[PDB]
Parts: sequence; C-alpha cells; structure tokens
Amino acid sequence: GPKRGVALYSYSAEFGLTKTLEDCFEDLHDMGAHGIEILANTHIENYPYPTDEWVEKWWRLCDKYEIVPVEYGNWIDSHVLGDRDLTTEESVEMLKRDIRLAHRLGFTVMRTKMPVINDLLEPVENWKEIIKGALPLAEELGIKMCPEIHTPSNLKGKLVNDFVEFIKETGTKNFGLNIDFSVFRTSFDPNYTPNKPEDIIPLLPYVYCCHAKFIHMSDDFKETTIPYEEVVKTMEDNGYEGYLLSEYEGADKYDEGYEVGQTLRKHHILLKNLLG
Amino acid sequence: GPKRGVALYSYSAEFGLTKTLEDCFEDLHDMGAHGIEILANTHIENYPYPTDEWVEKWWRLCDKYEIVPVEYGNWIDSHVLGDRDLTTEESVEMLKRDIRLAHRLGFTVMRTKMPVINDLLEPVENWKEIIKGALPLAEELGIKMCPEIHTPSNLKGKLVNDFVEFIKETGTKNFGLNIDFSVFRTSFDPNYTPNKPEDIIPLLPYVYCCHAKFIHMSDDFKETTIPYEEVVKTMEDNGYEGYLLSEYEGADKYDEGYEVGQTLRKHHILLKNLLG
Amino acid sequence: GPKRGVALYSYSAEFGLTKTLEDCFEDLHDMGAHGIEILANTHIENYPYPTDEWVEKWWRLCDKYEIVPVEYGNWIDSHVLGDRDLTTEESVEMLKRDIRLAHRLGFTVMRTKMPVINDLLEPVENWKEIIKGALPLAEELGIKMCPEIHTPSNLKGKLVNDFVEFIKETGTKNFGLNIDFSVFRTSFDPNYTPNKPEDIIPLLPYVYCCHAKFIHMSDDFKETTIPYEEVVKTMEDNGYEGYLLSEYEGADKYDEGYEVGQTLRKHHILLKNLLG
Amino acid sequence: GPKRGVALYSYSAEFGLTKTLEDCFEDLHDMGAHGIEILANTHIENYPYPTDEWVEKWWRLCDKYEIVPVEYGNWIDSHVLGDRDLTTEESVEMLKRDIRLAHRLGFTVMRTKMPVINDLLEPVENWKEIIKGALPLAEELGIKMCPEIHTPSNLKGKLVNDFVEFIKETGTKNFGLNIDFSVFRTSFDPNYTPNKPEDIIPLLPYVYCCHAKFIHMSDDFKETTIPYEEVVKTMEDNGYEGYLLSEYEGADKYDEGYEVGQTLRKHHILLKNLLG
Amino acid sequence: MEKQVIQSVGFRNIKEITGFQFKVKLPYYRGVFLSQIRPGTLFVDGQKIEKDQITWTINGEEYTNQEMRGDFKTHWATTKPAVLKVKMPGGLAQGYHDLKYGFCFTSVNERRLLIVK
Amino acid sequence: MEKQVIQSVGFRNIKEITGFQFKVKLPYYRGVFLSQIRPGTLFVDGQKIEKDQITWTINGEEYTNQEMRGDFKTHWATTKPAVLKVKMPGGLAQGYHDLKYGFCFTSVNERRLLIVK
Amino acid sequence: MEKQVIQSVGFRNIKEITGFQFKVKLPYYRGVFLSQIRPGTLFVDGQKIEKDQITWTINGEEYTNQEMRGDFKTHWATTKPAVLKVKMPGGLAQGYHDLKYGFCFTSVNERRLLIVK
Amino acid sequence: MEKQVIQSVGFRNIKEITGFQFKVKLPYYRGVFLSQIRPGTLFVDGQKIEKDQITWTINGEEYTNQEMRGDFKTHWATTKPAVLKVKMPGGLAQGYHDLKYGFCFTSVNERRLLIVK
Repeated sequence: GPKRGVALYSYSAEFGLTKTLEDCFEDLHDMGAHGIEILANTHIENYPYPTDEWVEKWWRLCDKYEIVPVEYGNWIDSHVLGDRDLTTEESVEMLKRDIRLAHRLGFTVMRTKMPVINDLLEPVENWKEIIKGALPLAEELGIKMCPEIHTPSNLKGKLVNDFVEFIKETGTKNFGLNIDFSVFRTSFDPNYTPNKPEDIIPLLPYVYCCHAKFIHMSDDFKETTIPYEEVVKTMEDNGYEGYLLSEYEGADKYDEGYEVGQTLRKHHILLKNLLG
Repeated sequence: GPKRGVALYSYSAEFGLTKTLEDCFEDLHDMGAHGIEILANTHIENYPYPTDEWVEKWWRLCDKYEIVPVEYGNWIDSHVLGDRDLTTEESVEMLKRDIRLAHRLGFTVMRTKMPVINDLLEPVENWKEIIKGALPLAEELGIKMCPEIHTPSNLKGKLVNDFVEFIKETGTKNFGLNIDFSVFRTSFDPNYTPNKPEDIIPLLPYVYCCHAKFIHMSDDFKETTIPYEEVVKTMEDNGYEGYLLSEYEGADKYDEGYEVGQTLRKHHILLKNLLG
Repeated sequence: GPKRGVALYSYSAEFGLTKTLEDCFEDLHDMGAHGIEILANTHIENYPYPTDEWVEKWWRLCDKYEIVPVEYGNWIDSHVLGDRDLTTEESVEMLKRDIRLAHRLGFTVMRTKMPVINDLLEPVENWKEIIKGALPLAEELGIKMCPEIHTPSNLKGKLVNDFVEFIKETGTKNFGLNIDFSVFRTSFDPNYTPNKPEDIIPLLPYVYCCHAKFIHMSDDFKETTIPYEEVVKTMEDNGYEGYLLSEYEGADKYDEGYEVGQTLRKHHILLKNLLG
Repeated sequence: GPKRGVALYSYSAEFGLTKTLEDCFEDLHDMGAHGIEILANTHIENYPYPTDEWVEKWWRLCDKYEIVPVEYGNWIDSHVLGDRDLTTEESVEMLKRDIRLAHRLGFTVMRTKMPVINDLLEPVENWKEIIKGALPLAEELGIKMCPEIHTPSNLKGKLVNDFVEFIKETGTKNFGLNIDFSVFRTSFDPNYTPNKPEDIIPLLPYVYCCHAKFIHMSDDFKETTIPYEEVVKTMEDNGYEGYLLSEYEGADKYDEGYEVGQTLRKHHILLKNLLG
Repeated sequence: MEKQVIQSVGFRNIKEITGFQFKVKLPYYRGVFLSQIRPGTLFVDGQKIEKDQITWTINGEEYTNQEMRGDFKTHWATTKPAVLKVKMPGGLAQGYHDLKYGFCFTSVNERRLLIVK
Repeated sequence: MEKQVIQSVGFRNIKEITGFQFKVKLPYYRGVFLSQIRPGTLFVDGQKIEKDQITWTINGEEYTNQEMRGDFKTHWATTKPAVLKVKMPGGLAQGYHDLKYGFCFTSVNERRLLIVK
Repeated sequence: MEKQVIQSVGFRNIKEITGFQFKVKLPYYRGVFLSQIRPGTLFVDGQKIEKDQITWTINGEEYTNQEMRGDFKTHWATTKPAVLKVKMPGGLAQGYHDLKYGFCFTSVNERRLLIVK
Repeated sequence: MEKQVIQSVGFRNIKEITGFQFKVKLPYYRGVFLSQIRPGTLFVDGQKIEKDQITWTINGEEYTNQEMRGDFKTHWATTKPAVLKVKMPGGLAQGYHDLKYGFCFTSVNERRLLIVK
C-alpha cells in the first residue's frame, strides 16, 4: 500500500543553518519515514556537478538511515533568462542533466516544475517538446517525470486533462502526475474549488507520487484543514502504492524557536494511524 | 558452510602504489570473495585514530561491494620499545583500542599477533593477563580474538595446546584460533612436520577463521603444495562455517609486472570448485 | 609595539552553531585583528589527533586571512580522572602532545591552564616537574608556555611570584606569563584588589601574551570598567611587543540575537585608537 | 630577467600513477623552479567544475611550495564534435569558462591550443571571432591568451604573422605568443627550417611565455640539440622577463624505470647556469 | 545542531525494543575527556531512570559509566553530540514525552519531544 | 551563516581603498542561476549607490550585472552567500553604517554594521 | 591504477547474467569530452563484439555511442577509468579470456584476464 | 610514491644552508610505531654521516632518535614517507650524489640523485 516519507522542503528554514543533510536523514529515520524528496537546487552540493565523493556520501547516508530516494524535485527553467526564453534544446539538455543526476542518486520519480505563462498555471507552449526530448533518457534510466498538481488547479480542470491526454497520446510510462493534497483543502483564492477524494480515482493510474501537504496538526495528531482520512482511504482502496511525502509550508516555519521536526512527527503519527 | 574471502596482505606490494582501498574492495568483488581481512597498521587511515568521515567511507565501501569485514589483523606490540617491555596495562589499553576499532568497522574476528620470546613462537609470559584484561570488552562488543597458528607450529604442539587449555580454563567464547594452512604444506625448517587434515578436527570448535594460504596456483586452478581438497573437505564435513581467507606470501609479489589479483582469482576459482 | 588579535573564546556561543572556523578567521580579518588565540579542545578537528588534511586547511586559512597564530590555549588536566591524579609522566606526555600540535599549527605561545588545589588558585604541587619535563621540547620547537594570570590573583600576590621565581631559577626563555586585563578592573570577590597599570612593569620581561579582556564597550568605542588607556600606554612605553587578544566573557554572549562580532569590532576600534 | 619553471606535461607518464599534484609541486620546489604550467584537462579535479575545497587546496599547495602559476594550458575544442563544428558562441563560452578558471587559480597566461584545418597548422577560420569574444573577459581578469608556436612553424612564417597582425590590429595586451623552443632545434619534417635565436627578437614584445623544450640533456648538464645558450642570451638581452618552462616530450618518458624528475633537474641546472 | 542541550534529532526507540535513545550536546565552550563527564539521572515523564541504565555513544563507540570513569584519552567534542542509549524494555510509547536529563563535568536540561512507534 | 540576509562577516573596505564589500545570503528555499538574480540599489547611511557600482562574487568568480544577466549556467547555492563589492573611492568611514540593500529573483534588507579602518 | 589500458580490476560478469564489463583508462595526457571518444570493436577470445553491444559508464553515468557522440560537456578524466559494459547473454565463461579492445579519440590494446563465475 | 625506499622527490638542501633532506618510505607491509624504528648511518658520496646528525619528520612532526626511541604512540604509515633532515653545514653541492642509507625496524638502500643549488 501507500508508503510515507518527507519532502526536505519542510526543513527549508533549518537546512544549512541548524540542520545538515545527515540531520535531515536522521530526522526522517526517527519518524520511520523512509521516503525522501529532495530539491536539486538545494540539497546537492556543487550542483549541478556534484563530485563522486559527495555521491558516495549520499549513498552512505541513504544506507545508514534506510532512506529510500523517492522524488527528485527539479525545475524546467525556461524563463531562467530575462532577455529571451530557452530553446527547446537547452531545456532538454538541462532536463537530461537532472534526469541523469536523479538516477545517479537512486531516485525513481522526478517532480518537474514547469514554468507557467498564464495564471491558470498553464505550462509553456513547448512543454510537450521538452518532455518528449527527455522521455527516451528517462525511460532508459527508469525515471518517471511528474509535474505537480497544486492549488488552485483542479483534478477536473484543463491542466490535469492536458497532462492526461499527453500521457494517453504518447502511451508513456515515464510521465505522470504528482498530486499535492492542497487540492483537497476544505478549511481556510477565487479559482480554487475543493476536490472531493473520489476525484483522485480516475487519475490514480498516472499518479506516481503525492505531496502529503498539511497546514496545521493538532496535539491530538489530527490534520484540521484536509480530509486526510477519506483521501488516504481512497488512495489505498484503489491500489495506490506510491509515497505520501509530508510537506509543511506554514509561514511559522521561519518563526524563532519553531520545531518543524515535531510537526512532521505529529503528521507521521497521523499517517501511521491511517496507513498502518 | 565455509565462506571465502581475501586477506589484503596479498596486496602488500600493490597497496598504496597502484591499488587504493576501493580497488582492493572491487578486486574482491570481482572474484565474489566477500570476506575481507585487513591489517590495522596498514589499511586504516590516520591509524590508530581514524576520523568519522573515514569510517563512513569504509562503511560505504563495504556496502557498495558487498564486503563482509571478517578479520581485523592487529599486533600486541609488547616489544614495541627497546629499553623495556610494555606493562600489562599498556598492552591491554592498546588491545582495547584495537578491539573498539575492529568493532567500529564491523569486524567480528581479531587476528591478534602475539610477540614471541623463544623460537618455538612461545608468547610473552603475560599474554594470558593481556588477553584476560581485554576479554570483557571483546565480549561486550562481540569480538573474537584469535592468535594465528602458523608454520612451523604444529596443531599438536605445545603452543596450540596452551591456547586450547586457556580457552577451556576461562570457558571463553571470544578467544579462539586462526589456522594458517601452511601447517598442511607437503611440497617444498627443521621443526616443521606437515599436519594431516584430520589434525584440524579436535580444534574446529575453537577455530573462528582460517588463512587459506597458498604457495603456487597452476593454470589448471590447482594448488600444488597443500592438500587443499582434503583440508577443505575436512573443515566442511565437521561443521566449520567461518571464512577461508586467501593469503599470498610469495616473493614474486614484488616482481615487476606481477598481477597478484590473477593469482587470487585462480585461488578462488579453486575454492569455488571445492566449496560450491 | 603591541599588536592585536582575538581569542576565539569570544565566539564560544557562535562557534559550531552559526560560525565555522573560516567565519571566525574572516571576522578577525574584517577588524584587521591578525593575532588569533584558539582553544585546543574546541577549534581543532579530531583533537587531539588532527589529520594532515585538516592541518593543511588550517594553514590555508591562516594564509588567506593573514592570520598570525599567537596563542594556543590548552589545559594541564591533572585532575582529568576522578579516582586519582595523573602522574607527572602522564601530564608531561599530554603537554608534549599539545606542544607539538601548537608548533605544528604555527603557534608561538601556549596558554597552559594549570589545575588548582586551593581557592587562591595555587597550582598542583608538581606543576614545576610537569613544566620542566615539557621545557626541552618547548625550547627545541620555539614554544613559550604561559599560565594565565586572572582575577582574583594579584600581580603582586604569591602566585605571580612563584611563577617569576621559577623563571629566574630555571633561567628559561620558554616559560612566562599571560596577563588577563581583569586584574586591572576598577568598575563593578573578596580577594580581588585592582592593580594599577604600573604593577605590570616589573613583569613585562616575562609577559609573552595578554588577554585584552573587556566587560562592556560603549557606543563611543570606550571600555567602561578597565583603565585601558593607562594599561596600554604602560605596556607600549615599557617595550611590550606581544599581542593583546580581545576576550569577551559577558553572559549576554548567549543571549538571543547577540552579535559578539560587533562588540569585538568596538573593542578593536578602541585598541586601534590606543595602539595606532 | 627570465624566470624558470616546469610544465607538468613533463610528468605525463607519472601523474596519477606514481606522482600526485603535491608530488609535482614538491618536485618543482626541489629544483627551485617556481613557474608552473598545468593542463586544464589533466590537473584540475572534477574539471571543468572544481569544488571550492579543491581550489583552496590548490592555493595551499601554491603557498606551501612557493609555486607561481604561470601558464594555464587549455584547448579551443571547436572540432570536439564529429557531426559539426561548434558555433562561435559555444567556443567563446568554453573559452570564458577556461579564462575564469585560470584566473581563479592565479594563472596569468593561458596557452590556448587552437584547432587546425590544414597541415600548415592554420587555425580555424573563426579563431579571431572566438578570441575577440573572449578578450573582454581576459582583459577584465588580467589573463593573457597565447597560442603556442611549435614545430614545424617558423617565426617568420604565415602563422606567426597572422597572430602578430591580429595583435597589432586589435591593439590588445591580452593576446600574445607562447614560443616553443623546438623552433630552434638544429640536431636531429620537410616544412621545418631551424630559426636562429635572433629571429625571436621582433616577436619579444608579444611573447608572454616560452616552453623551454629540450630533447636530450647530457650528464654535463648541457642540451645537445638546441642552441640554448644563444637563445636564452638573446631573450635576456632584449628584455624578456616571462618564464621559461621546461617541457620534456621524449618517448622514453614512458620507459620502465625512467626518472623524468632527474632529467628536469639536469635541464634546470642548465637554466641556472644560463640565467643566474 | 540546536541551541538546546537535548537534541530533538535522534530521539527514538531502540530495536525487540530494548529501550530508547536521545542526543545531548556538550553545554561547554571546550571539549572534555570522557573521564570528566559525570552522568546523572534521567527523568522521562517524571519516571526516574538511573545512571546504570544509560550508556554513552561518543565517536561511534559505546561506553558505560564504569568505562567512561577511567577514559581520559577519548575526547568529546562540543560539535558532536553524544548519543545516550537508555535500557527500557518496551521502549517509549507514541506521543509526547517530557525528558529531564542532568549531567555535569569536572575541571539539568528539559525537553518535550515526540516518539513515533 | 546567519539569519539575516546581509551577513555581518565580510563587511570591510577593499584595498588604495577602492570601495567596500558585504555578504548577502540567498533568502530563498532553492538556489538560483545568476540570470535569475535582479540586483537592486544599495543605500549606505541613506546615500544611494546604484546597481552599476556593485559586482557579485559567486563561487569565487566576480560578475557584473551585464555578465549575470546572461548566465544561466552558474548556480548560486543558498548555503554560500554572495560577496558584493561596491566601488566607492575611499571606502567607508570607521564606525556604524546602516546598510539597506534590495534585490530580487525571478522564477529589501536592513543591517547596522561596524567598519574598522 | 595500472599501466595497461585495459584494467584487470572490474573485469566480471554482469547480473540473470546479461553480459560482462571491463575498465579502460584513457591512454592520453589530457582528459577528453565524450564526443571525442571513438569506441571501436571488442574481441574476446577472437570472437568479435561490435560497437553497439558496449556502453560506456563515465562519472557514474552510462552512455551509448549515440549519446556520447553529441556529449561535449561530460569530461573523461585520465585518472578515472571508464567502465565498458558489454551485452553478451550468459556472460563469459570461467577461466582465461584474451581481450582485445580498440578505441580512439579525436583532437588497440590486449589483455589476458581471468573470469570467476 | 615510488618503488625505491629512498624517494627522489624531496631531495634538496635545507636553508643559511644547514644541511639537506631526503624522503624514505617504509619498506614493510605494515606501519610501525616510532619506537620500532632503528635509524642507521647515512653515506653520501662515501662520506659517512652518523645517526645523531639526522632527524625524522613523520606526520609533520620532527623527532630525534632519543625522542623516537620512547615513542610508541606515533605511527609511521607505509603510505606516508618519512622526511630525514641531515645536519650538514653548507648542504650538498650541485650535481649527482650517491646516497646509501640503512635503517631497520623491530617486531640498506642506494640511490643516485641530483641536487640543484
């Protein structure tokens, strides 16, 4: 069934200040959360060209703490320059570099963040050519590239359906979706309309990873703003066996004296109550 | 049954010149030889005080090449000084340091080389006090200390019987014997008399590791100077399940153009033919 | 004349949390403070057995930031054990290890903190034998061992005179005094009586380093509790050419949001106003 | 006057096998040869993206052995691909990366090897556009780019004159010549005609570094195939104050038991006899 | 690491569950030898656990109080927190626990932390 | 490093004194390429210093704004603060200075610091 | 490493056994980009294995000849031998094998080695 | 390093020139403690230099024979050659020198090398 882990973005206010990479690995090991999600532009040293010594250290860390590298978070920075947009070839070269790096660190899923052109979060007009230029390498290396479905997007809206039509047209097994649980938030944007858990059912074949986003955990180890119970039961009743990765985005992350590890421990107590 | 491995002493002419530690690990991995024997005064960096970074690198190397740390080769240097002999306390402190290091690198057996006072290879008069001062730590950490039985000593002689009487008197499970196969050599010292394989039978309860010493391997993958077939069949028929560690001591190790890895590959082809 | 620097003890609340060793070196470089005082049990990695790589990194740091290693702060831990006191030989071996390390890092002075037996801060009864066992090595290596004269001790009291009588008896050039400026504090212990600056005049031949201790710097870049002007003028008029090392000991070092670097910058603005 | 050094190409049969970078630095330090010439594609670790730690190690090595980084040897690989030639922009980006790296390691001269299209060693048709695209950065960083003048080219031939006309047209101070002394060889190719030392006189304004190539040193510390005395006297009489860098290219470099350090020591004994 | 003496990272049960562990950083401006450490008494949720049920892992090596008392060659650096392994059959229950550990050195800390089964 | 964007370490004059320098850490959860950086205007003690007087040293290499604008291959990691070298002949005077530096990135900070001559 | 171009370390079968692998060091005084490599034909015990059955692992990443032909950003250092993975179902038999591999670079080696099953 | 016991790298005069230095690797399969070393007599161009004129630098620290005789805690690794500093006022002359150094260890080497002034 669904496994669990942590997205190191939850340690964004701690990483490099009070937490090293090994401290984050040991923190994950404390909760029994063995799926890890890293951001390529944050957690890889000398990125985008890490040394062999750093890669061996990464593998030692993964072995020491029983960490499973699940999701490699990267960006397709087509708007990286200000004077122009990157050609398709440049974006494909950057994406292939990130694919080779993700595979070299043991990751199986890649959370590719595409650049948007509208405020409906529509991807660049050539996102299909970039993805199709990168798909042979991702297939040879066994990597699944997955754009994130985040608020305010809807599991029924046009963005999800464009991605799903692309998947059906190419017949690809290395391109899917990463569902952020914010699309289920029901306790507080004009374009946002809460999805019901069942709305994730026709997408589960293409869902390869999920961001177990939470907003506030109570001292009774309950999430207060998202129907976590119904969502997780829907996923585990319909044959989802990817990971749920805890991702905390609360502003109080940057408050003086905040312990994000305790919030993730509460969230994973909840996820243990739900998954078993 | 009996497993196999390599003693990195076979790479003594290559280590630090053309072979790193990782090259030795990969060489062992080529032959499928997964038991490793290291010498503490050779293969540990900044010995006797390796850094945490080096220990993590060692564990990464062991995981990457499926290496099993079997035997940690160390010396009780009671004659380390010239003006005097070390007190029992100094020797016990050195031995405890080596025990903690062996356990920290994952080793289970320690090949303790005792200093000799006669030419019958009799240990120092206080070897029992040193071993007994180190035995509580070795027991807490799960380390078995084992002096090597080498030529010209005899599996029936007085040295082996002193060690066996010590084992029976103390009733210890963390002190045994490391049998070097040179005590079986039958194809060429006055005090040497070849043992027959059956002579190892009354010692097998106390044998925790063996040095699969060879002298010359033929291109038909046969050892020419030791009855390897009878010896290994005797060990594997009487419930030996420690390791046989290939140890090459031939002078041609230091010849220009010698490939000791090919000789170890021949020896392990032989050991595979015998063990299965 | 008198040079200036910083004792990294001032960064005790920052070191290892928000400041690395290189950050401390760059902080010293900002103020133009080029004398450095380190604590052996704090700032040396894998102490007491640093690797060659760490020593080369230390020399690169000293060259990059024009740092002069002035004072190596160490302790004669004769009361390190609880069941007994260390023999003279053990203390001498520890001191020789610290001398070799201090010389290997380029330090010329060693601030040896002796263990005390009374509350008059009288050293152990065998401090002379320890110092005399270490003096040949300190002389061969060019190291000056110096116990610190701190409050409540008096530049006229029995402790300073015991050290000075030892220096005169042995006729040694590698044993002197490190004067902490707290013996001049006049703005707030029963045994303490403020010395006047002139009291440092008969000791200057044996003073090899000084701790420029301060208690509070005002925004006008003045020390408020110690006659810094008279003290520094006395030292620089009588041919002192060692270092004055800023040492901040205020409890507010550990306050949330305290910037000890700004306090040291104020203190060194003062020392620049005084030294020129 | 002219200084001396070594081009680490002389250690091509030793580097990475029996000589580390630090061994090469210490070898240079033995001879008093303080100019160093490195090849970017050989001696920089994780090239073309070395870590900050490696750069700090390089600076520690330069300080420890009093090495002056003189010449950074790089290649303009316009024919790096087989299907096409690199555009001018790609070559300029590679050259700018090499310029930034050369400046970051302290080098002042860059030996840019241009790709040739004829057998007269004529550079690619767009070498001027590449050099002119790189010249602003080389000028901002204080780097002098210099193509090597090697056999069979002539100090009077068309190649040298094209480079000199380019220098005069652009009026640039960051583009010059690296003269290999093989153009003076007189003791043994159809197109080769030995230059006389005076032929280097009209080029000395543009000569920023020279390869002190030698072919055979005698046990009397004399070069037998090149008029070294006349050449060096011509250079030092006409105000040359760049470096002469020993470069050994003899096939016996790869012979078993060859000591190239002893040959360089003979060559530098000669250069000391000549320069003083 | 963290400002607190008791670190939040590394607080977990030890597996059969034989007890738990937690990390303590040295609250001192210099490192100490193990013989200078005086381990005290742990209080987890008001329940007292005595000194003999706790071992100290420093530099990857585990020591009892008896072993530490005579160890003046092993150095506890201020930047490498010690791991403290407490023998408590069955370990800690899931949820919040109020740790109160006291120790000294020659020449008491509170923490509320979460356990996940 | 520190919590503030403008780091207190590395604030000093640049030597003849041609200006000064200060360090800024990236106030972002991921690293950015240099082409994504939008350097703004510095205000030292209310005096405005424009964008052209400031270069950015990242990974030991110095870049102008023109060079950074087209640099999408050089990566500014969040853990390695950028050095900003401001051309100001004569440098800063000794004592307190109120820095106010603003910059952005695609997809303003205050500090009171001391200068020592 | 070794003097020979074909290294003796790393010569083994690849596991179901899909082929084998061997290491080749760059016989050149400078490193090359992957686009400069011209992989040739392998001859194991006189049996010819063509270029398409061999991939090159460099810097821990595997490349086909098609991928290498257009790769002028990945650098093959002279000190880090390339791994060559040959597709040969069932792998090599135990015992001696005479490897003869040829390759070039822009601007043939023999070896007798042992396989252990 | 090299096959020979006396290394060619590091053979130079020591500066006023107080003598010279050379490197010797440990001709042994394991490292030894300094107390196990028995330094012998140096012969440079047939001229005998006795044991007292030679100090041993190991792990960056210099030891006399008296200091080494009682040093069973400092370890000489086989991969880190010892530096031997010979007191010889005026150092060695430029050109060829035939070194012959003998030493042993508990439980003689030749070399022709060049000096450059």
